[PDB]
Amino acid sequence: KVIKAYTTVGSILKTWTHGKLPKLFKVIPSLRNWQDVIYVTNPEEWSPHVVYEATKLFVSNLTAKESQKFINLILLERFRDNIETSEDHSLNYHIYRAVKKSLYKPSAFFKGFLFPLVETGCNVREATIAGSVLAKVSVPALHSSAALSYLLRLPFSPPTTVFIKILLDKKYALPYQTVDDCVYYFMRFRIGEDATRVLPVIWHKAFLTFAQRYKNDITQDQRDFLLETVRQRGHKDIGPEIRRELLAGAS
Amino acid sequence: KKTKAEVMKEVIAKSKFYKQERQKAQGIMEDQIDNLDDNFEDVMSELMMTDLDKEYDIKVKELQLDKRAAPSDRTKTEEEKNAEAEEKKRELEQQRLDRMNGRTHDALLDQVKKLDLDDHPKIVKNIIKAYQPKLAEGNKEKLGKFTAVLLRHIIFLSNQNYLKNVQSFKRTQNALISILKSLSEKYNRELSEECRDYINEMQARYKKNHFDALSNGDLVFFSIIGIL
RNA sequence: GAUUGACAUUCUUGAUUUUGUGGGUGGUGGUGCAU
Repeated sequence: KVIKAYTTVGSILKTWTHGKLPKLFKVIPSLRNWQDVIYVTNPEEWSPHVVYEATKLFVSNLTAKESQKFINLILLERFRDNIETSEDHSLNYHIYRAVKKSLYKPSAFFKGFLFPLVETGCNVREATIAGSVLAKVSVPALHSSAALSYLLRLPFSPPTTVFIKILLDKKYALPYQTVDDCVYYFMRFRIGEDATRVLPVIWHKAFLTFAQRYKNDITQDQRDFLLETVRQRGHKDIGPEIRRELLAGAS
Repeated sequence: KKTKAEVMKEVIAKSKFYKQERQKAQGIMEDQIDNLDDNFEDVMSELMMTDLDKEYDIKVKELQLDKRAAPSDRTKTEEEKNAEAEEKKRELEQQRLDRMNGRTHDALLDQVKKLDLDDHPKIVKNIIKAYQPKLAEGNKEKLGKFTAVLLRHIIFLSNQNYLKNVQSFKRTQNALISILKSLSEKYNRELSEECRDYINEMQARYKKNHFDALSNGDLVFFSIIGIL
């Protein structure tokens, strides 16, 4: 059995407000039984303050395995319960700054939150919220490139399109792998998903914000299939500006 | 009674919140003082002693091996360029109207580039400028120094011997003044000190000599500060 | 040896670096339209 003051810890951390932390729950990294002891605290109840400081300590002791241990079982879905139960869909500043303290360790943050957020239950409104809180703060650059790679090789969902759209108005300095990833994104949307889907203004603005300055590793056959891209997908807001970036880009 | 209702209800819920926060802090303190190192009894009885992830790490390592870049910072139209150009023109013209109404250590550049005649001098200046400001992670004193050295350098160059290649002099001093103004647009606050000291020292030149300390580089000195 | 967790000084995290040079404003927004 465990030493079992965790009834008292759970009772105070249900409606914790302000102050200092129990130091067994501060040095819960350096004891070998952290998941097996939170499995008997069972904090389905939560305070948002202890969400924030607990994910601070959880970043202080998260790897791939530890991120699978705590964040991919109950805390991500607790964030999901918060967004569905918030009736005006007001995910709090508590939860947001918990995510911003959570975003630090980039070792397996992909499997930490971006792998299980494309599981189910991700609508376009939760998607633009998650892309907003991603575009707010500091990011790993090479893992942003790798993220664009795997989320573009992932199946087609408008949450993933607004995700990748925010990751491309990040205004990066693009590697060859992601430039080839975007030209096979055009090869992915063809007559692909032109007869099986139609793509309105949101998809339009996504690839227009790609073509704004994401053209500096593009040769002339790539210019040609972007030319027939806009020739196939002719909207009203394409002509002068995408012709301008076609005459603006280089090799 | 309305103000007493508001005051009474707020004081009641405030005392409730204070009692609850004091109880939670007391619970944290007591649970700490009975479970911090008192869990050393349970620290020994009950103990406990990736393909897609490798794909993501492979893409990360591949971008770490080879990447490329993105042109420049933005995308906008030449109509917006003309709008911002007229905006900067109108702002600076009204600001000038309102103002009217109310590497090298002064001989190291000589020792370095005292080799060729005229065309290579501007190239060596541009090479020193490419040396400093590209890798400028701390380059400010060397920066402002070689601005001052370029000013003093055209001062001790402008009237030496101009009956050798006159048109090469003319093109290299015109190019030197263009590159001086174009670099010193961002740097006024190091060049103007040196111009002030040059004023203060040519006054002392005139203080002794009746006229013949007025070297004929002072004319183009006045001309180039009237340029910048 | 960068930064992270600090058992008040001395060890359990590892490039998220760190510093400059620059620079994008920052969207959990209200208001007709089909709901």
